[PDB]
This record gives sequence, C-alpha cells and structure tokens, in this order.
Amino acid sequence: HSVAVIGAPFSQGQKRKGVEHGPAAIREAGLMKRLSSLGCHLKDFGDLSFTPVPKDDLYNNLIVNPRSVGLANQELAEVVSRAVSDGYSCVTLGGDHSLAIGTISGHARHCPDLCVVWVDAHADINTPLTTSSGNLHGQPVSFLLRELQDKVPQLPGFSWIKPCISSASIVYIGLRDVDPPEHFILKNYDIQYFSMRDIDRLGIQKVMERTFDLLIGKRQRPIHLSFDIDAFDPTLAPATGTPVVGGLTYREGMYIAEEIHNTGLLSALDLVEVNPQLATSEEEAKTTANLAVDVIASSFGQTREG
Amino acid sequence: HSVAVIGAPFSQGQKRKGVEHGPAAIREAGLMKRLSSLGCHLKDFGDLSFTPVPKDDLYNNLIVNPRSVGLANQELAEVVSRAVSDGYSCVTLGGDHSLAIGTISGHARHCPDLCVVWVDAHADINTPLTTSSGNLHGQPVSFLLRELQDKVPQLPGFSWIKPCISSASIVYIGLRDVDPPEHFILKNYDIQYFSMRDIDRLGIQKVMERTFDLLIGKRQRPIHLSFDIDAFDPTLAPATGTPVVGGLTYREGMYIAEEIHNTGLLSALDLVEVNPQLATSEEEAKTTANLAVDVIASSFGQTREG
Amino acid sequence: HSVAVIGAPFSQGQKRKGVEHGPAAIREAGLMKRLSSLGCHLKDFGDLSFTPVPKDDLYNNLIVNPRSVGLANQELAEVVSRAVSDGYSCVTLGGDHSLAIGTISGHARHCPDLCVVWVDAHADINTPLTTSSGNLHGQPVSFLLRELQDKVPQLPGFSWIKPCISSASIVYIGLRDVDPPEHFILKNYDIQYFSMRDIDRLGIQKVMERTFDLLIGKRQRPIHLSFDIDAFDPTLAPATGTPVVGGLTYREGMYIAEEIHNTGLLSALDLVEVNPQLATSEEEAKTTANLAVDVIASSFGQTREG
Ligand SMILES: CN[C@](CCCC[B-](O)(O)O)(CCN1CCCCC1)C(=O)O
Ligand SMILES: CN[C@](CCCC[B-](O)(O)O)(CCN1CCCCC1)C(=O)O
Ligand SMILES: CN[C@](CCCC[B-](O)(O)O)(CCN1CCCCC1)C(=O)O
Ligand SMILES: [Mn+2]
Ligand SMILES: [Mn+2]
Ligand SMILES: [Mn+2]
Ligand SMILES: [Mn+2]
Ligand SMILES: [Mn+2]
Ligand SMILES: [Mn+2]
Repeated sequence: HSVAVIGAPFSQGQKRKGVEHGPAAIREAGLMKRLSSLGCHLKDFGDLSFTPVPKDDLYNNLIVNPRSVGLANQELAEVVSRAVSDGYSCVTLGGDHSLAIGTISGHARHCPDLCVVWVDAHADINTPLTTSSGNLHGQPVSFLLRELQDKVPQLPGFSWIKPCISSASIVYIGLRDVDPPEHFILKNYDIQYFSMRDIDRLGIQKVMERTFDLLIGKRQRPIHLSFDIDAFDPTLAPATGTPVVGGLTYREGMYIAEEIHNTGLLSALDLVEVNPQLATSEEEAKTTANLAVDVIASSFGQTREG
Repeated sequence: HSVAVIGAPFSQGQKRKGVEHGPAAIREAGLMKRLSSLGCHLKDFGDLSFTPVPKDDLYNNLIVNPRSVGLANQELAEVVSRAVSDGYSCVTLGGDHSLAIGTISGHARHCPDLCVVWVDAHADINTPLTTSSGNLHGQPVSFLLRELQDKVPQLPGFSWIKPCISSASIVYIGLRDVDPPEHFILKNYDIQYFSMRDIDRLGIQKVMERTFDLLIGKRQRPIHLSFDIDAFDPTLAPATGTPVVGGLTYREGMYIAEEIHNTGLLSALDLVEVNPQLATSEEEAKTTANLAVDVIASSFGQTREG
Repeated sequence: HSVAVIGAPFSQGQKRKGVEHGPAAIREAGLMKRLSSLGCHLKDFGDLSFTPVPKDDLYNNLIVNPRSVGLANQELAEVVSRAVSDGYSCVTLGGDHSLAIGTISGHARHCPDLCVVWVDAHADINTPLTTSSGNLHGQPVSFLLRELQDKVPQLPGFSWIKPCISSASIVYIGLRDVDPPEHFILKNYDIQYFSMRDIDRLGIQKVMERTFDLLIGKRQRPIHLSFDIDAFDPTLAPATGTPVVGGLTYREGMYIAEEIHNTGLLSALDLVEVNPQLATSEEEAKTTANLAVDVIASSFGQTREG
C-alpha cells in the first residue's frame, strides 16, 4: 500500500495569516514516521510552491484572491491526479479548505466515480452569490457539485473545473455552523449530512454505518475524505481559523477515521485548516498538529486495540 | 413570538455573594441580540428591584432570609403572571434558584396545567425540616408540590404561597448531588428524574423522549423550563455556587434545549445560578455567561444545523 | 461490611520515580473518611515496607528488578490473603501495576474462583519474552493466566507464583495502547476485552452488562477489580506514568464502579499507577488523587442519586 504526501501551504482561500504553516506543523508532529510504521510505502512531494497571479483583484468586490485560488488549485489538481494515477492514496496537508477544489478535481480526474466524506463544523457550500465573507474556503463544495452549477457564476481562474460529482455522492459529518443559504442548499438538493445533533442522537457508530450505506451501499467506490480539523471541539483543536464550540470528541474523530480505513476504499485524504499561528501557546499548536497526525494515521490503519 | 425578559438579581436564597450579578453577565454575553436574531419580539423588564425586609432574622435558627425570599418571590410572581397573561413567553434571569418559587407561582396563575422540566445537578426539594444548609435555593420545589404540603412548615413571608403543581408534573434532568432526605422524597412521592447515571445509560435523546412522554404524552401542556447552570459540568460552567463534577456536556445541554423548543410548548424559562464573582478568571465568568445565552437561545429555536 | 486498606508503595515494576507516593496521595485526598461515610468498617494496614533484594540484576539483560518485584508481591500476597480470610473486601493502593501479581495471588488463595475486571488503557499481558520495555508493570497478567504458562519463563523471585486463573476469567475495559504481541495473545487465547472503540460503539452500559454476562452470567463469583488510573483520559488523570489520549470520561469511570458495586460481589480492588510526581502542578496531582478516591468510593456504594 502506497501513500503520497503533498504539502499545500494554501492561505488565500481566507483572510487569517498562518494556515500556510499547517503542512510543516503536521510533518513536525511526526506524520511520515507514523505512516511508515503502519506499513505505508511513502512518496513525499514536499510542500508545493504555487504560481502567483498579478493584480488578483476582488471578484464582484467581494470574493478574495479568485485567480490565485483558481490557479493554485489547478496546479494542485495536476500533482494529485498524477499521484493517484501512479497508484498512491493521496494525502494533502493544508492550508485552507479551498484546496479541496484542487484535490477533489485531481482525484476525480483519475477516479471519476469517487465519493466524498466531508468532516467539518461547516458545509463549505456557499456559492459566490451567497457567501457573506468572500472567503473561498467556505465555498469549495459549490464548485464541485454537478447539480449546483446553474447557480454558480464563472470566477476568473476557475474555467478549468469540471464539476461532475453528484450531490448524492457527498456526506457531511460534524456540522454545527451552517449559513442560512447553505441550509437552503443542503435541503433543496437533498444533500445528506449528520450534524452534531444527529451524532448526539444516533451515536458515531450508526452515523458511520449510514454514511457508508448512502455512498457505497450499492457499489464499491474510491473514497475521498476531506477533513477540516475544526470538526473537532476547539478544546482539542484550538489552532484553527473558525473554531465552533460543541464539536467531535477525540474518540469520535478516531472512530470516523477507523471506519474510513475499514472500508478498504480510502483513495485520497485532505487534512486542512491547521493554523499554528492561532494557538495561544506552543502547546495548543502542537496538540492540534498531533491530532491531525492521529486522524491521518487512523485513516490508514492505526487502531486502538493494537 | 413575543418573549419577556426579566432580570431577577436574587441572592438571599443562599450565602455566596455575586449571584445577583448573573442577569447582567448574561445580558453582557449578548442575550438580547441573540433572541432578536431568532425572530423574537422582545419586552425587556430590566433588572427588578425587590423590596427589602428589615431584620429578616433566621427562621428556626437555620432558615436564611425567609421574609426576603418570600417577598421577592411574591413580587416576581406578579411580574411573571402579568407578562404571561399579556402573551409573553417569560425568560427570568437569576439570581439564585429560590426565584423559581416566584416564576412557577406566577406562571401557574394563568397556566394551571403547566408542567416543569427541572435541569439541575440538584433536586432542590429539601423542606425547611430537612435542609442541612438553611439555604432556600435548595428548597424551592418543596413549596410548589401539592403532595408535600403537609410536610412543609409555614415560613414567615411565605403565606401567599399555594402549592401549584402535582409531583407527577415535574421531571428532573441532570441529578448528581442529592441529599438523603431529598432521595427519600423523590422515591416516596414517585417523582420522576433522570440522573447523570440515567443519561449515561439511556443517552440524552431517550431521556428527552421519556421526559415528554411523562409530561405531555396524553395532552399538550405549557412547559416551564427551570434551568440551573450547574447542571453543566464545572469545566463548562465554573462560575456557579455549587459546582459538582460529572455534569452535562455542552452538546447534551444544547440537545435538551432544542427538544424543549421542538415541542412548541415552552411558556416560561428560568436560567439561574450564574455567579460571575466565583470565576477565577474573567474568561471563566464569560464562558459561563456565554453558555447561559446558548441555552436560552436554543430553547427558543437556535439550531446547530442552521 | 468491612474494608481493608493496604498501601503498597511499589515502584520497581517500572522506571519512573514517584509512583511509590501514590498511596499517600490517595489517602490525603480523603479516602478513609469517604469510605467510613458510606458505612464501611475500616481496617488500615498502613503502607507496607517491602523487603529489598541486594544485587537484583536484570534478568536476561532486560527485565528490571525481578527479585524485588517477586518478593514484594510474595509479601503483599500474604497480607491480602490474611485480610480476605478475615472477611474484608481488600483495597490495595499502588504503586505500579506489578502489584496485581501479589493482590490477585493472595486473593485467589481463599477465593480461587474469583474473576477479574481489569480497567486500564493497557492489557499488561506482555510476557518476559514479548516485553520491549522490561517493565514488570506491563507484564503482570502473563504470570496469572494458566493457559499462558508454557510461554512464560521462570523469573528469579517468581517461583512462588502459581498461575491462578483462566483466560476466560478476566475481562478488560478501556484498552487503547496494546503492543502487537499482546494483541496476538488476546486473540490467540480468546481473552475478552472492550477497547475504547468498543465503548464508543456499545456505550458503557452495554459494556458492563456484557462483562458481567461473560464472568458471572452463570454463577456468582468474587470480583477482583484491578483499576489502573490511566484508564481515564489524561485530561482527568494526568498524574500517571503512561498516559494515553482518548480515555474513559469521568462519568464512564463512575458508571463502571457503580456497576461493580451493584453486583454485590466486589471482594478486592486495586487502584494503581497514581504518580503525583508526574503532575505539572499541585492541582494536577490532587485531581488525579481525587479521581482515585471517587473510583474507590463508587466501587463501595457512592451513588450519584443520593
Ligand atoms: C459557514 N460560513 C463561513 C465559514 C467558512 C469556514 C470554512 B471552512 O473550511 O473552515 O469549513 C462563515 C460565515 N459566517 C461568519 C460569521 C458571521 C456569519 C457568517 C464563511 O466564511 O463562508
Ligand atoms: C443538595 N442540597 C444543597 C445544595 C442546594 C443547591 C441549590 B441549587 O439551586 O444550586 O440547585 C447542599 C447540601 N449540602 C449537604 C452536604 C454538605 C454540602 C451540601 C443544599 O444546600 O440544600
Ligand atoms: C503497553 N506496554 C507497555 C506499557 C505498560 C503500561 C503498564 B500499566 O500498568 O500502566 O498499564 C509499553 C510498550 N511500549 C511499546 C512501544 C513504545 C512505547 C510503549 C510496556 O512497557 O510493556
Ligand atoms: Mn470548517
Ligand atoms: Mn472546511
Ligand atoms: Mn443546582
Ligand atoms: Mn437549582
Ligand atoms: Mn495502564
Ligand atoms: Mn496497568
């Protein structure tokens, strides 16, 4: 089993400095040794340097860094597509969540029947017409879902995207901070999600059972796990840009990752939004990075029973 | 929907200074803006000034401030009764829990078929003959329950009080610090409760289901939610007078409030025992107040899925 | 109901200084008063002084202090045997977990059909041939299980030990840090365990129900509860030698202890691995000791409903 690791020090999907240091932080927390110990053959692509775009003015006076986000994602997609085509399960370290535009595009370029498990406090499904922040890290799913495209305008730097993934092929876990237009979208397009309230009711075991029945209950499909560290409670993952109280416990996060591993179908994984600069202490920074490593390792087979 | 907000800075139901500043702390945490954002039409009564009673000596050399507690509650009951009669859902900010004598009395005046959900680490059902502290905030239920009245002595300042509620019409959630005479009372009078142990066994979803079956299983009734912030684990609500380890999680507390809102039957709510002076840091005081606001907002419709 | 308390300030089953101060820390947290208040008649044996062994050199260049651990356990077994023979439920305060060799051996002398509930982050079932640390506190179960004895070499100081119980007579609860040889042993000998993952799935109520069905489902048996404080999440029990993230919550630990009491069969209890010197603050040391007292008190009848 072979794993590719790509650092994507992405910060222009949002406004807070420091998230570009996520990949280094996760690596420093021992990611590569942990994967090796599990028996993963590794190819490290290092941390990418993305091509800058001159005069990348706001789109519609609101959407920030659109060409820079578009181009960085186009470049990322090429690296991801090549890794997956070469037989690697592809781990991308963020960086802000706008990079999932590139990792999912690149993954789908080799594996068009992929499904997505999106683990996050947020749905990240605002469009350029509904976002109240202008930050592309809160919009990436809108560019990817086929059924939404007639409601998503063409941004500069975004023309290369081919959104063929169905709204029936993504399931959210963890949701507790959803903007009203996002809620409208989830309901109107019948997109399946398990909010923190659903987890409180069902328990994480049944959440994972139902998630897989929805996505792979009829046929085996490669799985893309896009994991925003802010899915965890801020007490566990404080070093992140949009923390929301009442999140996943450590055990719940490990359980999600274990069930992902147990499918035997994990094909790519994003671990995004670790921002070491937002920690109030080096301890807070390190615990957040340690947690990120635990998620990735559990997704590739680390168990609690040995 | 119209919501009345009443500050009741009572402290004389107990001995620790500062709980009178609970209402202010909860306001400062953004309560009014939060309720407005949900669509609530608001009538703010401000913080009431209760008539003092000079030389309010101990009763039976134990009971603390009985005439003051009795009179403040008579005054509060009139304000609550008037607000309910004007069609408001009544939110009362404490202040110590002895104020529930007044809010439930005032509420029952126009809604005699009300039921009570009492969320608390404690049962608050000692009588003047069983209390070992003398503090009236640990006795309010004893004055309210019809079945107990031949066991409750007449206190100075308490003659206006009629027991309004049957023992079958209150359910406790959260109990973990119960005095032996209270346990005797709960068992002897078949009063229904879900202790922290019951929550550990059933899960909060089932606890709320059974709570409503017990109270509103046969008919719709107005609901009085009396919520003591100390129901929450002290790590979440440290600024309170009688913290007890092993409490509700943030998620459980939100779930309770959501289920209350989902009945469509919430008619009055108490949020008591926030004492900002007992915080060891201003952060501890603020987080307790923020949590109080979260409870009240969720009880009137704030959701985690937006 | 009579309870014996034995301090066993064992440290030579491992390499970190300070665990020998565990018994004092637990006593200082109010253990004896708490047990008396529940109605337990107490015999305090004090803290034992074990006979040292000169030149207690490594066995096989790896196993640390074998003669010292062997002799201390022989001496402890004598005290536990006497206390059980005199009709006391025997509480032993550690000290490192190698002391369970002595307490279970002593207990089994008069109560050979005892069963063991082993609450721990670890299985402690390495043998002298599988341990990678050499630390006997991670090996005690290997010496106790009859099915394993063809695989357990004879250590100096260990000749007195007769493998007491069957592999079908121990159930683990809480496991999350298991060495590969231990995992092999648990599987190969069909030893039943509930890892943290199993708890996440089943809930602690079902875990206790199934534990009792496995051990006492068809006959009543005296229970030996061997409780390593590291079963709890390190946020709750930081003062311990081998903390592992993702442990039991406070409520889960109380529930386990409550169920043990509810069987009416508790015959001996170990509370081990509290090391106050490993706390980073006095508060960390005290909360760990306080938790130890709560476990013991709940195991002997302290309830959360009064
Ligand atoms: C929920 N929507 C937000 C947050 C996006 C977080 C991105 B992710 O990668 O971390 O999950 C926030 C919108 N709210 C901000 C606060 C005021 C109300 C709107 C947005 O900026 O779109
Ligand atoms: C449980 N009963 C107590 C606490 C009441 C808390 C009031 B509430 O509004 O906050 O829920 C405490 C009884 N004491 C007996 C043993 C010594 C300390 C507690 C009392 O004072 O009656
Ligand atoms: C899991 N086995 C360990 C820990 C024993 C803990 C003893 B107990 O009483 O506290 O539960 C550790 C094995 N090591 C192997 C990998 C490197 C670090 C741990 C051992 O030393 O045998
Ligand atoms: Mn997020
Ligand atoms: Mn995200
Ligand atoms: Mn209380
Ligand atoms: Mn109360
Ligand atoms: Mn252990
Ligand atoms: Mn142990």
